[PDB]
Amino acid sequence: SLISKEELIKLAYSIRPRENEYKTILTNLDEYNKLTTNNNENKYLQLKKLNESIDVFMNKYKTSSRNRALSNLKKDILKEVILIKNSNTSPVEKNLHFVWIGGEVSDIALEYIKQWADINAEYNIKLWYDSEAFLVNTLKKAIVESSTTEALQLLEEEIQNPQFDNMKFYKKRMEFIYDRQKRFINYYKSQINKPTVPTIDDIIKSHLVSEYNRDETVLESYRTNSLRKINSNHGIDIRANSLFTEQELLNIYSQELLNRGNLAAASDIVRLLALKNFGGVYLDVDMLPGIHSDLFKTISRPSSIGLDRWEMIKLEAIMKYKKYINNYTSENFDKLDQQLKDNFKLIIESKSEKSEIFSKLENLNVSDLEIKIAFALGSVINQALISKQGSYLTNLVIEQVKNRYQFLNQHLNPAIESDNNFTDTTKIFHDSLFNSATAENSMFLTKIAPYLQVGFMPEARSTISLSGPGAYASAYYDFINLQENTIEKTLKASDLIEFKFPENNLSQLTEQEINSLWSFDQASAKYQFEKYVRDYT
Ligand SMILES: O=c1ccn([C@@H]2O[C@H](COP(=O)(O)OP(=O)(O)O[C@H]3O[C@H](CO)[C@@H](O)[C@H](O)[C@H]3O)[C@@H](O)[C@H]2O)c(=O)[nH]1
Ligand SMILES: [Mn+2]
Repeated sequence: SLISKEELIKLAYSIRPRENEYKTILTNLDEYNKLTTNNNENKYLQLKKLNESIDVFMNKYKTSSRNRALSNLKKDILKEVILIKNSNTSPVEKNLHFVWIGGEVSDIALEYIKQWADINAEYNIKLWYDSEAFLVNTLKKAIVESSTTEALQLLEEEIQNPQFDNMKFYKKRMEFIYDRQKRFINYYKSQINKPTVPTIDDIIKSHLVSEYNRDETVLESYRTNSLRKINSNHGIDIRANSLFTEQELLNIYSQELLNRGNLAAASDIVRLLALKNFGGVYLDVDMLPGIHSDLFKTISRPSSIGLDRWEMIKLEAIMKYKKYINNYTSENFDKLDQQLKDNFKLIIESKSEKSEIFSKLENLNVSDLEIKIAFALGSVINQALISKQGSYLTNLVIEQVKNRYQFLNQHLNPAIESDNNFTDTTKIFHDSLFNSATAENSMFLTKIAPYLQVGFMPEARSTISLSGPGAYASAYYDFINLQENTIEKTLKASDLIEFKFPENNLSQLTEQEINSLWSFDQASAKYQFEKYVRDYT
């Protein structure tokens, strides 16, 4: 709790008379202490009011002696926020949310999911999907593959000189990709409002048949067998469950699903809506349950193996002997000297039930204010989440997302509208975007400039700052500091220990997690490039 009005009166004592702004603080603080309620959101907002009233005074009477004491109070308030969110704690809705959008859900994913299912039978599995978009991944593959061979022919006579920037290939292919997306988006807009009310898949199908020389019956078979498959595996349609409660959110989701073909970004939107509406736990399909914390204590990590690769080896080991996921890599565990391998073999083979190899989630006690998130490399990462339905913070995150898109699209829309090619569209976008740059937004603006390239070029990672981690991180900042609409600052892993997804509940560092599906690094760029050229032989 906070100090009493009376107490504040002693500590901030000044020979001078009470400023009206001080009197207001005094009143907000007293009002807060006497706040007779158990509603967390209510208590938080009153904290917020109090904190704002303090900032006003302080930012007006910069010379006031009261400021020492009032700064102490702003410190106390930060702590109070944590006190509030760490009370009225109860277990999350027992749902496991997964998202697979845009094609057939893979058997591998189904295997990862199965491990969650086994350990946590008391939880409800929801495998979210879009019933109208099973053909999106095909479209993306057809577009990217065509553009690849276009760019290769174009550069056929330069690609193998040593000094050949693989990047010249990527800039050029992106011109072709962008054109092909405008081509598809345009056809789409010519169809979507017909009286025949066609679906996304209907439009994609037509397009592919006529413009990529694909067979319709095969497309249809793939479609129905993707829908068949997902329904048989916990599948639930986002279109049939009022996840999108307003056009704005459907629009954002759609620009990712259709215009960019960024399935991960579309997934970023869905998971927030699903937690908002149903509460529970979100998990990317490449996460696995946490390993029992004490299972492996007896075996000591060699000094030559780093922390992360040790966690990896543990996982490869459990899989070597239990084979819960065929045929899980063992590339790291086979490098172990013998004596070590046998220490793993002994321990793992002794355990009898999957029950006692991985930890059960059990009750995850959270407050209606918070959302918990996993960490990675010093930043939050949204591959794993916990939130009660309708939580304050989850709303903050959703709001951050809408605010970011709004800014993005205000500058992006006209640029696209121009039908310019990629390069010129980018300049129109950038000139606009950067003309509105301030110290406060400059970083954000820098991080979204290469938006159009996300998914097709190396190190285009705008997603982070629209719908991914960045949005969460600023939402935390908002929450923790009783701020609103924060764009400049992001809380990092060292800031968020109170909001961490419990370390013993999650195995990040899975074999599937080792590679991304909306992005790729410069070294796999130099790699995919070669694969491309090698093949083009
Ligand atoms: O064809 C696809 C590809 C991706 N996804 C979704 O995207 C998620 C994550 O994709 P992943 O291959 O694991 O990419 P990452 O590089 O690991 O993605 C990171 O960055 C993304 C963008 O912010 C976030 O959505 C992820 O949670 C975060 O782990 C998946 O679990 C799916 O739900 C699909 O639904 N269909
Ligand atoms: Mn992943």
